[PDB]
Amino acid sequence: TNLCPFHEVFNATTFASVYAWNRKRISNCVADYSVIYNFAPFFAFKCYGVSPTKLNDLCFTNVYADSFVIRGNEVSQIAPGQTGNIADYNYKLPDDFTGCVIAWNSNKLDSKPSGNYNYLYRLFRKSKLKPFERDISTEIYQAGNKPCNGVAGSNCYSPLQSYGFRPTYGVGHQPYRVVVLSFELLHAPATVCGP
Amino acid sequence: STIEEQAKTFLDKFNHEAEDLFYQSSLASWNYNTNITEENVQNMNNAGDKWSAFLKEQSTLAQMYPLQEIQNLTVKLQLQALQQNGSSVLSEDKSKRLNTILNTMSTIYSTGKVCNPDNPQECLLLEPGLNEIMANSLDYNERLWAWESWRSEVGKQLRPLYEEYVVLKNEMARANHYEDYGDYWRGDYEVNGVDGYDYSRGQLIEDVEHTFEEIKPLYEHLHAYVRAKLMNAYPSYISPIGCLPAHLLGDMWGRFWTNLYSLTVPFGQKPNIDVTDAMVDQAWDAQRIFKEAEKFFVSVGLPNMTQGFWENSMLTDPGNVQKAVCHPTAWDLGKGDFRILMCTKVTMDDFLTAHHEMGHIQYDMAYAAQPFLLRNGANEGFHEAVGEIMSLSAATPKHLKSIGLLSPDFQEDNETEINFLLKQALTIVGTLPFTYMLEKWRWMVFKGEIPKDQWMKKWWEMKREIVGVVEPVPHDETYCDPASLFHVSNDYSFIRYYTRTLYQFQFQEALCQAAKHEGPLHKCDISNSTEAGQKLFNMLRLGKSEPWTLALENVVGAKNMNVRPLLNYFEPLFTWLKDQNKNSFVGWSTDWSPYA
Ligand SMILES: *[C@@H]1O[C@H](CO[C@@H]2O[C@@H](C)[C@@H](O)[C@@H](O)[C@@H]2O)[C@@H](O[C@@H]2O[C@H](CO)[C@@H](O)[C@H](O)[C@H]2NC(C)=O)[C@H](O)[C@H]1NC(C)=O
Ligand SMILES: *[C@@H]1O[C@H](CO)[C@@H](O)[C@H](O)[C@H]1NC(C)=O
Ligand SMILES: *[C@@H]1O[C@H](CO)[C@@H](O)[C@H](O)[C@H]1NC(C)=O
Ligand SMILES: *[C@@H]1O[C@H](CO)[C@@H](O)[C@H](O)[C@H]1NC(C)=O
Ligand SMILES: *[C@H]1O[C@H](CO)[C@@H](O)[C@H](O)[C@H]1NC(C)=O
Ligand SMILES: *[C@H]1O[C@H](CO)[C@@H](O)[C@H](O)[C@H]1NC(C)=O
Ligand SMILES: *[C@H]1O[C@H](CO)[C@@H](O)[C@H](O)[C@H]1NC(C)=O
Ligand SMILES: [Zn+2]
Repeated sequence: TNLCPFHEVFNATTFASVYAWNRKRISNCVADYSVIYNFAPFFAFKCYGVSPTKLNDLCFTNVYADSFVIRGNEVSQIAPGQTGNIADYNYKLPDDFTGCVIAWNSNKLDSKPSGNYNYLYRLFRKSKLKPFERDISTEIYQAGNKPCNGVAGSNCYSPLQSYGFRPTYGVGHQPYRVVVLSFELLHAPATVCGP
Repeated sequence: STIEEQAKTFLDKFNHEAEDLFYQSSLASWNYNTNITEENVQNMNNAGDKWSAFLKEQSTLAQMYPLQEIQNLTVKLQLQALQQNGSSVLSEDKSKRLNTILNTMSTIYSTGKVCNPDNPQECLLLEPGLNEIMANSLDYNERLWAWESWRSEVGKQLRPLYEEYVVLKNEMARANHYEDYGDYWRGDYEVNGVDGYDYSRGQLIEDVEHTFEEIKPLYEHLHAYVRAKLMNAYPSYISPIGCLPAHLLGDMWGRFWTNLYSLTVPFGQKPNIDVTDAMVDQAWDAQRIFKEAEKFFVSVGLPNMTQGFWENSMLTDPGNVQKAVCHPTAWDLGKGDFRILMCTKVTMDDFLTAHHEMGHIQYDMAYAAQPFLLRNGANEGFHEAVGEIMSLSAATPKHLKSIGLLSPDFQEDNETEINFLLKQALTIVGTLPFTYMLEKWRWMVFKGEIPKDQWMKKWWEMKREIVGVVEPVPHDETYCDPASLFHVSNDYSFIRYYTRTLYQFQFQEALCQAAKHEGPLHKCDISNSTEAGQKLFNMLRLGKSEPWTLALENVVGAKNMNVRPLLNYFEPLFTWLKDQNKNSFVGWSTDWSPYA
């Protein structure tokens, strides 16, 4: 094994916002999901498409890593067949998804008494989100029928809004660091897997 | 974009820019209630000013998606909450004057000072002093002195400024498109749009007057019994044919009759379940008290309390190191934060107050999934009804015997159970006629049915017809007696208590029937009953999303309010009262003045 940075993804000083959604290609060594079962209790371990232990024993052509932090009550929206603010207007999961979802509380790291307004998520979109697709853009979104010329105001709104995490929030509003893993197959020969 | 897809959005931005600003104001208020310092006041002022500015800006921006074109009873209640020109329909030179009127009234009421017709040193204020002199005194002249002195110094200096409040508030009521300011206050009982559940604004006027009829027979017997028991306390002061002076009721304004228990105790020489001694004996503390309560609410099927309540909620007085306002209060800061602030002591009263505030947090937790504007009680009389049904459930001897506070024999003889009914009635039965009288007087001293020159000639005529009190000395027109009360001097609705009282017993009877309880209703404990908890929750969850008619029907099955549940709670006491009133006189003559 070459030890892919499965400890640089699930181990970083700062993640990105809900709407950015970084992506490393990993797929460079033997899977080591033993450490995944470690590193504190998890609020949800909901692999769809395989089984935990069953893993560490399957050849995957490419395993994309994806990282972001959301609030507690919105963790359940990262799943196929789910409609919600994050699902409809941020990252989307296909109805035929096959992977794992890993989430754990991060109140001590990503919260401030004054408020953490460095994590942004989109609220309004003039259309829906296709599967595995990003969209970064500040273009103002028009509610009414009078175009705006990119100026805030009457029936005119700026999309991405700030979270404002505080340590005294409830379990549903505390930051929850979520990493979702991807599993797809390609015509290329499988090499990134254990013996 | 129907004005239903330009209002769906507006409210999505409001729900996110309101939560943060409400949380920051709530946190500032909590910090000030923890430390009473100089910086905390500034933080409170800044947070409140920002919150008020945001509310005003959103209210001004709102009115723009007209009312008549929305069709989603929910997106329309939120608009009702936001679209609302309270005191912003007035000219800039009138709102400031009105605010000055309210500030002056509050300052005059708070800084009360009677002083004595003698030594010009002692200047007893309201709390303490006058409230103490009306609570634990048996003299007659002294109580009359206090009663007349409070309404002489304070009363005179409050009418010239009430007469000007009854003009500007009415004129504002005509502007925001309402009939009158009383009609303004009877607005949260108004539901329109849904078929079969409507409730007109004037319908409450008839409903209250129809429900107080099926009470007169019980309150009349209670008044006769109280008068008969008060004969011996004040021999040559009360006549059997008619009313009781208003300065001999243990309360300053007659709102409650609680302090008359020591004078009107029924079968005495038989104490009431007081487990305070067992508290010291068995080493009970505040944490264990609150643990015991989480256990009651987990029995009826309702949920546990987050660790945040355990970690961030003060439960004991810190001491002299800090300065905190010792007042039981349930805090809903929002965003999953729930706290209770109270200075707990090892007593049964604090044990019941803990259940009361804990019921407040369970209601608040129930509707946490609703939008921001609908996160409240169905009306102004549901949030305090399930804070008090649980106190009744916990106070039952059966519940106390199941947790280890009484020796497990405690023969539940009928001799002492009736002392609990009369004491419990002196705070419920004795306040409804007072509330009805005060609210009716305020309602018609606005519709113009009582011209100014008659303001205080009708009042003392209503208190001799509706209730059984009479003024000790004549009052001319220049007095203003109702303004002496805390609620009249400020701007608070007062009819909510009558509705609270008549709703709590409906809820109690419905839950007890759902719990397969057999016997009298006052012996009902709702613990270990999942069905009752489920039935309450299906009402606690909706909040303001649906009319209060449907919310009430979901639990009691009745379309509107009723007084039968409350007269069924008092049947043994009522029968005993009839039994001991055969030789006495029931009723009063509206013509016995304790001054000729
Ligand atoms: C509420 O119920 C608990 C638990 O009792 C169990 O559940 C009941 C529905 C019933 O099926 C009982 O037979 C079960 O044992 C009660 O707690 C017990 O109370 C009894 C009283 O005799 C006592 O002997 C046990 O030690 C208690 N068990 C504990 C404390 O774990 C509780 O008293 C009930 N509340 C009431 C009656 O108000
Ligand atoms: C009211 O609006 C909400 C939010 O758009 C919608 O979910 C709901 O179905 C509407 N009510 C009905 C049943 O028409
Ligand atoms: C509720 O609280 C009690 C006491 O704190 C605890 O023993 C119990 O496990 C809790 N139950 C749930 C379901 O949270
Ligand atoms: C209580 O019960 C006894 C026994 O029947 C009865 O004689 C009495 O009248 C009842 N009332 C009281 C409280 O004395
Ligand atoms: C990375 O940081 C986390 C968080 O402190 C720690 O638990 C983990 O052991 C570290 N491992 C590395 C260096 O990848
Ligand atoms: C006041 O008391 C609170 C609660 O203990 C504490 O957190 C805060 O720092 C104190 N503030 C002052 C004014 O010292
Ligand atoms: C009050 O606000 C403005 C004041 O001119 C008015 O146009 C609006 O209709 C009023 N709002 C109400 C009564 O809903
Ligand atoms: Zn309360």
